[PDB]
Amino acid sequence: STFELFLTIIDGPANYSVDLPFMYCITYAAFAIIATLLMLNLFIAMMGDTHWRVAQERDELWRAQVV
Amino acid sequence: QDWEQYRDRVNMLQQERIRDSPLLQAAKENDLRLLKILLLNQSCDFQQRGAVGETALHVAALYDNLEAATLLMEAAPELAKEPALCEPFVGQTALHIAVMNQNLNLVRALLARGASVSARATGAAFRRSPHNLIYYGEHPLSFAACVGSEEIVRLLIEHGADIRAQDSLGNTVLHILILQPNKTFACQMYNLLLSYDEHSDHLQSLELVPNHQGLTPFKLAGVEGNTVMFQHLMQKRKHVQWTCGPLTSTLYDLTEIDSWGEELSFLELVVSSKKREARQILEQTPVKELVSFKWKKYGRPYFCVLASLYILYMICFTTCCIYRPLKLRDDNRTDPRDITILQQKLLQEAYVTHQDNIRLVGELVTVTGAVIILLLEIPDIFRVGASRYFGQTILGGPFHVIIITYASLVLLTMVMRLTNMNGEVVPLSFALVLGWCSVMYFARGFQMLGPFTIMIQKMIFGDLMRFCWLMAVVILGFASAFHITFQTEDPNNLGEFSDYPTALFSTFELFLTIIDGPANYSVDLPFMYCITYAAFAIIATLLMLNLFIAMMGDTHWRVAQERDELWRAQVVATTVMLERKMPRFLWPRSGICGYEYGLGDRWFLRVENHHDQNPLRVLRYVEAFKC
Amino acid sequence: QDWEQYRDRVNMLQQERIRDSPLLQAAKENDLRLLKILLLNQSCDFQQRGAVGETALHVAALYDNLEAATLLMEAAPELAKEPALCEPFVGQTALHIAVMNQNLNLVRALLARGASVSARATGAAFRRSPHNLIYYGEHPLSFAACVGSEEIVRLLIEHGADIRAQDSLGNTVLHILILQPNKTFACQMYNLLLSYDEHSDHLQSLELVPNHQGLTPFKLAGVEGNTVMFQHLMQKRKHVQWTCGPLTSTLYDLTEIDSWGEELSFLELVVSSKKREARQILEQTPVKELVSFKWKKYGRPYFCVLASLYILYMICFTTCCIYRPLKLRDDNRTDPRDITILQQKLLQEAYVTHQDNIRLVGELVTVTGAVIILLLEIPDIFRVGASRYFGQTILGGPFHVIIITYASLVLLTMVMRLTNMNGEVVPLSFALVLGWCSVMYFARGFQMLGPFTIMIQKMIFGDLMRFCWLMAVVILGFASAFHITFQTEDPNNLGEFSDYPTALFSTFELFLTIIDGPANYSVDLPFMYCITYAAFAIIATLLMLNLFIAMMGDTHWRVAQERDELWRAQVVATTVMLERKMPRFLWPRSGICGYEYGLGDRWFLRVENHHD
Amino acid sequence: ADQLTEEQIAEFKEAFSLFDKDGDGTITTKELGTVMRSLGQNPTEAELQDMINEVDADGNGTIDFPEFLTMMARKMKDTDSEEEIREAFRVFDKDGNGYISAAELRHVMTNLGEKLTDEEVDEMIREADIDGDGQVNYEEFVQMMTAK
Amino acid sequence: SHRGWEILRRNTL
Ligand SMILES: [Ca+2]
Ligand SMILES: [Ca+2]
Ligand SMILES: [Ca+2]
Ligand SMILES: [Ca+2]
Repeated sequence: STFELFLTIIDGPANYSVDLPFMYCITYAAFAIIATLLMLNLFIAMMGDTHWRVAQERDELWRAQVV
Repeated sequence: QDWEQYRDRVNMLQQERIRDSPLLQAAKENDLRLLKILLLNQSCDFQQRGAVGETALHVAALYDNLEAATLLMEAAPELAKEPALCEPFVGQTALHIAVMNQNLNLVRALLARGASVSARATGAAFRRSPHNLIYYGEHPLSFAACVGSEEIVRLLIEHGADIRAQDSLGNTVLHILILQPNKTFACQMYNLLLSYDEHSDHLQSLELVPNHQGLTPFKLAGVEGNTVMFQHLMQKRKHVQWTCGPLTSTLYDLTEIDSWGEELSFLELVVSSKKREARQILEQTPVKELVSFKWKKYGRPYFCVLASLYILYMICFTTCCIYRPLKLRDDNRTDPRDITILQQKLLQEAYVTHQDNIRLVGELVTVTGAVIILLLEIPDIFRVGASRYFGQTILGGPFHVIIITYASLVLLTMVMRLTNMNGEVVPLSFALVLGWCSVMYFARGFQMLGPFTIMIQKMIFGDLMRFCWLMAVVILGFASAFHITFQTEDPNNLGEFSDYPTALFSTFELFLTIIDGPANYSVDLPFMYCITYAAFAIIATLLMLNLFIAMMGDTHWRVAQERDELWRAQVVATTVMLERKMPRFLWPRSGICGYEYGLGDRWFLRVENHHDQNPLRVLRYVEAFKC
Repeated sequence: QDWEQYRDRVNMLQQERIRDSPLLQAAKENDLRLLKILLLNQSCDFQQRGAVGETALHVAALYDNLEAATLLMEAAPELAKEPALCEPFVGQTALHIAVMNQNLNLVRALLARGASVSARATGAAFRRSPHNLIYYGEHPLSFAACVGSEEIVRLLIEHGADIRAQDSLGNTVLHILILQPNKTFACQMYNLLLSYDEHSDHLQSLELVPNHQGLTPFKLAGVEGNTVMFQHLMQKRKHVQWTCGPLTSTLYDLTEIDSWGEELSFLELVVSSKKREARQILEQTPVKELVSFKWKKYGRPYFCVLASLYILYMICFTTCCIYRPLKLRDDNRTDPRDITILQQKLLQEAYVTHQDNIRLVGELVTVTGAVIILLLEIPDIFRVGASRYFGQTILGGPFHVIIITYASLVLLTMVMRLTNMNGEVVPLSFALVLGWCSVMYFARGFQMLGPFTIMIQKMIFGDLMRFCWLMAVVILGFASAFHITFQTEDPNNLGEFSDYPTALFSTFELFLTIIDGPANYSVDLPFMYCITYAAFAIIATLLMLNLFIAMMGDTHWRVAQERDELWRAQVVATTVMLERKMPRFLWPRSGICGYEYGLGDRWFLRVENHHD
Repeated sequence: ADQLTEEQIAEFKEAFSLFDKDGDGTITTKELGTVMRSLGQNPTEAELQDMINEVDADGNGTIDFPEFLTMMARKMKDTDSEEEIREAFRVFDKDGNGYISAAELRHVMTNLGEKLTDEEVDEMIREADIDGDGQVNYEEFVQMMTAK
Repeated sequence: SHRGWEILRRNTL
């Protein structure tokens, strides 16, 4: 469930009819920032950066792949 | 057998026949003492040839052989009049191959014997084709014009090469210069060939001789995008009025650009041409000021009137869809298969209210607003080519497919009514998502929304399809693996994969992180599902969905410049669409005519430019004059 | 008829009248044997002219014709004094067109006959406009100064062209050099024209003659961004003290840069100019060291005091919104239309607690903190231009719209109280999301948050609007198609499209993958919905939402350099805002004056550079 | 004619239009005095006709665009350069008018893989453009390639 | 800038 939260697949586990422990909300605000603000969007940045670096390398690698 | 494999063998069979005879071997090797000893005794029938059908004069001219040619012309001068006879080289005589290699003395020696300077070369290797590397035409004057050799060209006018002669495609010699790769030499060969033009001809001048599809040479440069030959044809159509210091006021002729009374105009053939360089004619200095004056003065408010007439029309269509004749249903839904939750059926045929008579007048607008589309889009299918029209993406492109498929579905729901068909909801909902995303056609009139809606077209074909082939592969592998592990499971507690259609749908929805990950924490899910899910969370919505933003993020700035000069070719191509569709009450003839400012009846356009008085671009040329 | 179409016909009608006469045809063709045979017998009234109103001397001067001009000046020397008469060419005489083509001998032959060197050319084709390609002014000395020809210019000072003469816009000849495209030649023509300047004049020098809107030529270079002419005007305002090896200590004059006692200062006219090149004056070597010394010494702590005064103010506003007078509701909510779930109404008028008297002193801060904004932002509307102020995005820009719309809504909820209006929740919640996103105005004082908050402005106008026009088109097509297939369905089990307003809202929420895909696996959804949904999942949240990250990812590095020198023009434009607003107890006059270090009363600034 | 510089003809064709901005047909010796006075040279009378009747071969003192190429082939006496960048100039240019242009230089960084913005490719031209017309010459392409 | 011309110099070499 922590791996699923990071990918924003499962909703944030919250039951508004009960009182969640306050230590969870402090750990969750860091997990919402480190995992699904920074890391998941740096992934799109890094893969967005190393796509045009090897966009020419991927083109003459396919011409060596049809041969 | 391919046709490239046929001509490859003939050009090798020509080499065997050259080795076959000592004559043809001595024809190409210049060994004159093996030539002279042969044709002194037993003077052969020189009708023995290669498989191309070429004489010993042809072989001695295909190679640069001055001497071996003239020895074969002395003892047999009838070799100069013979053509090649094989089906890809029909008509290539010895003058043609002598012209092609620019052998100056070999043209004179052949011209002294009366070589036919009008021999058409109708071979299958000479015609214009994507398979033949050079298209030079048929007449040997055209072979000399497209090699950039001015001495052979002056040599064929003095011996009577008819300059107005056109080949099998209709191209005169001034056409074949425009199809050349070396665009800067053919401009200078246009000045050479018009200096030999027939003075006071009965027919038109040679700058206006049409094609066998109707293309003037000035019209052919706009089709092929020969922008250098376009500016040399505009040299004879401008009249420099005055140069008041830095400014210059020229006056363009605009008769063959605008082309007022013609079916297929000049600008219609430029914006619809298959050449990618054809759009560059719409940035040259008499055309850029012309189609912008047609756009800013009439074309932009006559589009915004039309863009606001359609969004008012589509609002009237949805308002007649939201209000639609639904009655309460009586068939007690929990009795037949209580999974279903229908509770409104249709009305059979009843308009008897007051708040539905105002709906029928709105419906009737949608029927006559659909048939107008099928009256203004149906005759345009056949005059462009019925597939050139649906796929050129400059003149509408993939919006005419949408605007017709929408307008059919309003004429299809009319057949669903008036017969009390039950499935009325099916063609209406396709009509909305095609009707509203056709308002996107009117985004080309605005610089804010214009270049962006080309990018949605350039990603939904080039880039969304190369992703969605790579996800129908993937999400079939995980929807199958999700229907396996939940076939043996209880569908009442976790029903995200109750059926194989829903398993293909819930796996596609998970990939886009729309539906939450199917998990019920009060039951024990099978452990095989969690192993397949961690791979599906990594392959689909870590790697593939974020590589999509990377790839589309990469192929956006690659075609950010291509999308910008594609919209400037799109505001032109909607002007020429609108000048043709709208009646002539609207769109008066662009330009200032000359019937009152007396210089003719041609319609002129004035362009006043400010060219800089930089000295460095002049001082080099006034110093070569002074010293 | 357009006005470009009017002048296009006159310039063609001039060609018909030239073909009309043999004289004007011989005027431009130089055929002197067709000239001389004409005006020997039946000496015509040469008042016959073109439609421009131009004499035969004008046509023979519009083309480079030395000979055909002088033949028309011998038999009729009164052609040299005649102007053109049509309404776009009023006042263009034969000297003007001779100057324009740089015909050196044609200026001498016209000057030998007493041509009027002060003939104003007040035509509609000569004035400064976005439609006219060159603005050269009116006087023919100005026509010679802006062609970069020094020989014609020396020829008109010797025949008495008044150099201080200004045109209809007020521009003297030293102004029209600054508006030129060829910026490096007009610097050398400034040195030529001041060498002929009137010695010991009664009025000011020619470097200080104002405009008809008040612009000194030194002030005009800062408006038009003529950075080359700015450094040549700073040649006469620096005094090189010493050169101790590699260093050089110059001493800039700073009187016409700082401009202490003036309403519209020099730096106010530079940072507010419509020219995009106007920001480059704030990087030149006497101004870059000036506005950074105004920023680091006073401007940055007088902003951080103000940036922390406002965030303390907005905390006091929300704390007076969270605590707000709500009482329990008695109208038994399940009786009227049990869909509704209201349970707090308002208080009519009651502050009688102890923990609400401390709220009223906080409320009163928000009312007097709103009217201060409507006292410090309302007089600034009219002195910049009331639309130049709301849309220049260098001096605040789209934060003054926010800071006034916020401050009105605190003065609107005050009218919602004191009258017991029921809808108090409506202007308060617009006041928070406008009040807090106006703290974003104080991000320009920090290099970390400065250039980023320009990018949020450059995407929310240029790039979010070009996307949201292309989604109101799309999500109307799918919200309509979702309200169709669920109108016949049961709203009790799947109520995501119960109404057409909710269908437009639930389709907008699906596109942003906020709300889950509406699916109830215990019922059978209609098959037409799943076909429309697979297209909506592909067109909206595969293609369009990820093309948005691609397009905004592409137009970020295109204007990453433009956003960097736009923030450096934004820390200057908040300094000049703060030096004008704050009282003169604060901000002492920048620079070292010269009343004690005796060289004048001008306020000097020292810049010491190390040139390699 | 056999001067054999295909891209200098496209330079001379723009250069010939400078002298003949006045009028459509060719140089008329007052049309050369117009551009000489634009530089402030101020040439003497009856020295223009001498300066044109020493370039003109075929009488009729007006000089035309074929005769213009004769003189510039005689000057710029002769250069035997590496011939490889002269091949690369014609593949960087896709319209073939002998000028690289403002936009086509951005059209090759987009294809070579350089993330270069619109202003920085404009900065590439301003360094390369000696005559400052905004499009680099072939000779400007050579001077920006092998000179260093 | 001069950085862009050093790539076009490199690609022909
Ligand atoms: Ca001429
Ligand atoms: Ca001549
Ligand atoms: Ca080019
Ligand atoms: Ca150049």
